Amino acid sequence: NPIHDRTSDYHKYLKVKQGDSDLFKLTVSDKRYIWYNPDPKERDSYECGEIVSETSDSFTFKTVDGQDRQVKKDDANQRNPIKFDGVEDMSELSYLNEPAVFHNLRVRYNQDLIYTYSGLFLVAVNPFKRIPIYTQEMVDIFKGRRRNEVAPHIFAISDVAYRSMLDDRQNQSLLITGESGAGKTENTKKVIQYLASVAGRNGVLEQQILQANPILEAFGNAKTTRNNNSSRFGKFIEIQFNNAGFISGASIQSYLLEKSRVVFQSETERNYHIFYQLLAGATAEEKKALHLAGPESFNYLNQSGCVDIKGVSDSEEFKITRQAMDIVGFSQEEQMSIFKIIAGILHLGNIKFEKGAGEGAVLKDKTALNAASTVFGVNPSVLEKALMEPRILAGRDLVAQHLNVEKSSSSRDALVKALYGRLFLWLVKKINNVLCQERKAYFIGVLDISGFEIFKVNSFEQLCINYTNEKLQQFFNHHMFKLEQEEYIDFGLDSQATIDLIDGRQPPGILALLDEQSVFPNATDNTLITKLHSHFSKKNAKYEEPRFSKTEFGVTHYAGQVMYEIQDWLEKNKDPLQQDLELCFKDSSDNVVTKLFNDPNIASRAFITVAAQYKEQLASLMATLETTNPHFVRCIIPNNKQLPAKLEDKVVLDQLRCNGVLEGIRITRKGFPNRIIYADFVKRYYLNVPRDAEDSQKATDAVLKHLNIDPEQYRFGITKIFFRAGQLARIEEARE
Ligand SMILES: [Mg+2]
Repeated sequence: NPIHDRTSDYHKYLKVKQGDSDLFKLTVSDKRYIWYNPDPKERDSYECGEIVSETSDSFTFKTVDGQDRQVKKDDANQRNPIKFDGVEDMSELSYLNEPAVFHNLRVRYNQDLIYTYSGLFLVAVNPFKRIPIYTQEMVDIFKGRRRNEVAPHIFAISDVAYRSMLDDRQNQSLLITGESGAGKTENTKKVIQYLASVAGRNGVLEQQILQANPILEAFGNAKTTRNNNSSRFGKFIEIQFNNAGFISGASIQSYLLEKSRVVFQSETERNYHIFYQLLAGATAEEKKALHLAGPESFNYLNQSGCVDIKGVSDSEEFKITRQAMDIVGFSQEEQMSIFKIIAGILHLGNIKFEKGAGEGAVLKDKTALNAASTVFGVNPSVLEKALMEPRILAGRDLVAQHLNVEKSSSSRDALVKALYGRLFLWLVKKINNVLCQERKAYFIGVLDISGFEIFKVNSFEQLCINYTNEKLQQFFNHHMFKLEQEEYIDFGLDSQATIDLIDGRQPPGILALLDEQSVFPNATDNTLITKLHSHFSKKNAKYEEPRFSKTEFGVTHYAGQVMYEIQDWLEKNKDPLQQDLELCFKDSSDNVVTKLFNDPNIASRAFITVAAQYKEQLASLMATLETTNPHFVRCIIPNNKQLPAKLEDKVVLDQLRCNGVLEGIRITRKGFPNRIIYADFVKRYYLNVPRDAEDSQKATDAVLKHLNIDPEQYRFGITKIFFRAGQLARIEEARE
């Protein structure tokens, strides 16, 4: 029994190694400490100082450099006793200060223990190296075990959720959030892995469920500067079960796919995996039928300078992808078509618009153009017209307009983006019919999306994501405001103002004003931003109009202020595509293409704007969550460099500050963070009472009784005692 076998990998890899002695005595030392900053500029930095003097209301401790210093007892970051270094739940700590929190996580991570609980959260820190804790053998261990009965692990949370589902007959959720490269997607896959094993029917459906992923990963993931396999879309996966607890189906909901990546990537980044998969792995035959060449031959793939990922065979991955397409069930038919779309996109990208005779766009070469048409199975002359000579309504008048180079290009870009996003939608719908169950009994849904985004530049997509995050954070706080209550002040009240600033109807918030502006064809970024400032500058406490910038505005989010830039918002909100282009493509010969333009469910939004659609999909998701028993996983990146063995304090604390763990902590820290079992308190603290005593509670008053700790510091409740913050350490800080 791996859990009892101190030699198993379970022990090696998931527990703090245990010695031969369990005695309270080894742990002794008289030397107290505090966490201080040897330089206050940079506050996430701390060193341990041995407190050598105590004023009546402050301490005076000894720097690592030997110099003594003074401190207020109330500003003191007390270091928990060493016995606590490495505990499995931060809730077990006496001193719940941030450095204290950072220290426990670091001590663990130093042992390659990447998972740790903090109350209701599972904290997961990317090790940036492979740890073999996801084997079937590791799966097996988690089966039916309580949270408290096994080491922290994604497997654990998953079991607890599945058991809760069976036991309470209630749907569940796991919300997996954090920065890019934190391991959200990785962990998401382990949840499904685990579920598939503990509950699959020893299989077709399960294989399909599993193969859908790689499918969506090829089309929605890409190499970026923070992650070789970045998810450029958010997702909510519903794992469906029958009443007996068996997997009966699945559904995927996708959000905010980064369509622009198809047309542009920053230096070092790559376009979506698939482009490269197609090009590297296509038979030397399709290459031709598709008019393929190499990546360098394509504007959409030859700009970033990076066309490869180390440790990655685009060719092999392509094998993998088509393989998944087969399992799920896409006909070879379907598959050439997908491939063609892809090919087409690439061609559309190579079309060069020139300066003809005056001011209007022309096409000297038609090569790329016909390559494009060919593959899509559209009429090249139509396309051509549709691209440079779109007919535009101007009254009762329908007039062709000759676009200049630029405009033509952008329009071109719009087509590619529509093609891409639509195809993605279609992929998702298709997968769903195969997987999805009408008649499901229960479900476990997993949300894999980013946490708050504060980048160098924040645009419309950032506001969207941050908006979702305000809602999830308030959902958390609201949840915690119940869980905490039912031991045996609702802070979510707190996010309302920001939320309203974004989504409010009357008075209107940012999105409503954006929608309003969107009706006017001649509106501009300036008109827009000016409208925003008119309604909210010095008028809404969560808004800030900048001192000098004329194109940005600030929103005070849960995680702090985020400055956004307004450019292109109107256009992003409308996500326009010339009608002629729709017409052209409404006629494709190709069977798939036609669905993309012919199916209102794919080809359109309602027509609502992009904002209105985001808001509504967010509200549905939240409604879904609202009916589940939720579980929270906070994935942390250890540094910004993708390196193992480098847990950067500032990097870490920041995330803890923004993803709500620190708030969670400091909340309960105002109450009774510790609430130990009676028997449990007695066994290590007996040292009137001996270890395994049966009048537990009594044995528990007893110890507090000898030591005669202050009563308001502790509280007698059935089964457990609670200890206000710091009580434990001092209790722990006392002679035998
Ligand atoms: Mg991901």
